[PDB]
Amino acid sequence: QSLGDEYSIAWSGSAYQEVSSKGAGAYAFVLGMIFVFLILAAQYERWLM
Amino acid sequence: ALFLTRNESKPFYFIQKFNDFFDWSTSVFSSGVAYILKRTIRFVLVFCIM
Amino acid sequence: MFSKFFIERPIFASVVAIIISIAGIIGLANLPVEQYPSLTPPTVQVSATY
Amino acid sequence: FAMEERLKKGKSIFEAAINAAKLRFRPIIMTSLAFTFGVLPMIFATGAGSASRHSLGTGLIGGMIAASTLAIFFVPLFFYLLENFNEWLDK
Repeated sequence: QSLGDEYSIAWSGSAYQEVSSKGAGAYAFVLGMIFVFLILAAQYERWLM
Repeated sequence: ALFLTRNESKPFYFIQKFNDFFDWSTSVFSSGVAYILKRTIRFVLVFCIM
Repeated sequence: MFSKFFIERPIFASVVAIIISIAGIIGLANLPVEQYPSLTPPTVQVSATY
Repeated sequence: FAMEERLKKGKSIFEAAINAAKLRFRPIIMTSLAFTFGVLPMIFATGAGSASRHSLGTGLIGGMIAASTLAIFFVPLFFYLLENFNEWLDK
């Protein structure tokens, strides 16, 4: 709003990491949850437990 | 398998008293878990509240 | 008896299947795709301007 | 342990859950006491790292007391409910 077509925004450090974050952490957490579910189901020989 | 043996009784009075206390606590916990099992819906609702 | 053990436990075979499938999905996501096996000799370009 | 007692010992779902909880009560109490009292000095730690040790130990102790007390009761309840569901599915 304040600067238009004369100033370009940029990010550094933590802000740059947040801007360029690929969200791989949540995807990995979902994968781990699924793997834990599967391994427990294998141990108990039942999907529900 | 090597070190553990069959204890020849002779329990110390403190370790014996603590053993009876833990047995009483185990019985109390069994009573409580029977209670919560008999009341199977209230406690899952409590879990949702938690 | 390797195969016999899994038939007794269908859930074990199924869970191995799903584990392999998710591992393959992860691999396909991670791997790059490319036209042909790269046989272009690595090149270094030097440029000067007079 | 609950599944073992139900499947092999022929116990009822209620009896299997009660016996599993009773059998597993002792080791959980043992490990909870041991590690909770091991990390108790963390909450009182001073000197270098004091803020970090306090922050870690408070959460560790609280969650461990919770796991030893509340969850020990509740896991048999989940097992019993899921076993009743499984019995329903078989019918």
